[PDB]
Amino acid sequence: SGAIYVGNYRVVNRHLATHNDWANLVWEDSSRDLLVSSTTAQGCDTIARCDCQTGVYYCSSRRKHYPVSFSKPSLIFVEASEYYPARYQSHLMLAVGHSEPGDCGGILRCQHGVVGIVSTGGNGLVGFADVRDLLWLDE
Ligand SMILES: Cc1cccc(NC(=O)N2CCC[C@H](C(N)=O)C2)c1
Ligand SMILES: [Zn+2]
Repeated sequence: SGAIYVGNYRVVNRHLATHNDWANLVWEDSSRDLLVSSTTAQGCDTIARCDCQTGVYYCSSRRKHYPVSFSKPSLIFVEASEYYPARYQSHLMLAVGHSEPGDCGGILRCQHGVVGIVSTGGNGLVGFADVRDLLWLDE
């Protein structure tokens, strides 16, 4: 679990979004596994605007932060689940590192701020949904 709170927005994995999130929907994209909902309180997370390929992510299944080199956002095939059929998830970045399903929502950060959130994993790999291109989260 986990979310990004920036201004009046909450960013979560679309597969983990609650009834509240859907009832206060701003934007959702199944192909990215992202959903943004409106909030009443202020969010102070800073979103990174960059092309960094190194950062640190939070891994709840280990209660630890790990440094990673990750790939540029791209279309990567994702195996079927109780949330989605087999498909290409876009805006996805992979890194070598530990992850388990409950790790989704853990934040990936670089020196410039929040980069994305854990969305996929398996076989010694961890996949992050990029949020750096969503420039509207700041205005
Ligand atoms: C982080 C992690 C580790 C091991 C396994 C998983 N499950 C995973 O990748 N799935 C199921 C949940 C929805 C994901 C998706 N974005 O389509 C696909 C996650
Ligand atoms: Zn950066």
